Amino acid sequence: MKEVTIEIKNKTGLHARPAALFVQTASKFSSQIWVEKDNKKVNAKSIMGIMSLGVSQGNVVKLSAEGDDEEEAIKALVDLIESKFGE
Amino acid sequence: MKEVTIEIKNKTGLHARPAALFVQTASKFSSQIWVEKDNKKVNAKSIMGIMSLGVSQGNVVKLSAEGDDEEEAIKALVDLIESKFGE
Repeated sequence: MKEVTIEIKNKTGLHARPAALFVQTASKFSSQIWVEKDNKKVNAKSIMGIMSLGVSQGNVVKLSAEGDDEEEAIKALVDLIESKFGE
Repeated sequence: MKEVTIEIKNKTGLHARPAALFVQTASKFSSQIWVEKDNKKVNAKSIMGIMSLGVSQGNVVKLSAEGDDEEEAIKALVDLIESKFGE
């Protein structure tokens, strides 16, 4: 075994909540969901894609859903987004 | 189908790189890896756990690995951490 206690010194530590509550909400649904930023489409239920979209404060993205609950699911993400996630 | 183009207004947009390059490095290995912050253990290869550890700049965590490459794998995470991920 190999072990180290180390200090996290980068700005946002390991903060990733946004993509967190997002993917959590997006995941609660059966509707397939996508997030498109500048012609880059990614699965809204995948934290990786979200993180890879490099979406920052100020970015406009296209949120799409298609499924038996596509309406309630976008209302969510959108509502979640609109609160600033908290902030 | 339901679609909305919306602006991302929260601070860090959807920025989650840290947990990103971390889990990416941690995932490249066979050694099982853990991240323990204040007696909270989580799989270093799981972005969810990382994000849930609520690790911020300044936090000390315990990094452990156990496997055929446990040595090279901690050197990684540690080296990755030590650069501030970039910053």
